[PDB]
Order: sequence, then C-alpha cells, then structure tokens
Amino acid sequence: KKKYTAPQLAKVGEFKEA
Amino acid sequence: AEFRLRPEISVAQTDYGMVLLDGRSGEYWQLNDTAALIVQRLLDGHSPADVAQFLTSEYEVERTDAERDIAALVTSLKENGMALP
Ligand SMILES: [Zn+2]
Ligand SMILES: [Zn+2]
Ligand SMILES: [Zn+2]
Ligand SMILES: [Zn+2]
Ligand SMILES: [Zn+2]
Ligand SMILES: [Zn+2]
Repeated sequence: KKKYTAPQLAKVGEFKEA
Repeated sequence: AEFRLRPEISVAQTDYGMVLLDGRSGEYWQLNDTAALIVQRLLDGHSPADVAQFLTSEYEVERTDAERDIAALVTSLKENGMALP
C-alpha cells in the first residue's frame, strides 16, 4: 500500500485589492 | 450528512496540488494529496465512512486513524470557512 501522509491544509495567502 | 463547500469557494488543480479559494474573504488554502483525495470523495457524495475504507485499502493507515483524520480535516474545513456546517 501507499505511504500515508495525514491530511494537511495550509493557508497560502489572502487576495486583496491592489 | 452531505459534505458541501460554502457557495463562495472555488477550486483549482495546480502544480502545488489542490487549492481552495474563498471569493469573499480572499483567503486561499492548499490541500496536500491526502486532504485533496478526501475532499474530492466527500464532494462525490461518499460518506466519511466510505472515505475511511478507501484510505485503509489504499494507504498504510489504520481504519481508526483514517476516521479521526477525516473528521479532523472536515472540522478544519468548517472552522476555516471552506465547508458548510
Ligand atoms: Zn467565505
Ligand atoms: Zn471523484
Ligand atoms: Zn457510499
Ligand atoms: Zn490507488
Ligand atoms: Zn495511530
Ligand atoms: Zn492509531
């Protein structure tokens, strides 16, 4: 079976007006 | 029992992996491969129990850990405003 990596969520950024 | 994304959430598949964008707040998030797989199967209409069975059959993870990890991810998706309660 495949190696398991626990699920992870990462905030990449915040889109804003220029 | 149906997992649903909030209406303002968009998805992209990128070279970094699956990304979720909140069109109102502007926040956007990257999901790793396992998180993306879980979310995709939940959005297909599969139950968390289905997804746990899939994870244990495909990956080196115990069923108990898979259920907890799915639950924690779903909780985090709701916490961070990507999934409806
Ligand atoms: Zn939102
Ligand atoms: Zn699917
Ligand atoms: Zn099912
Ligand atoms: Zn496979
Ligand atoms: Zn464990
Ligand atoms: Zn365990």
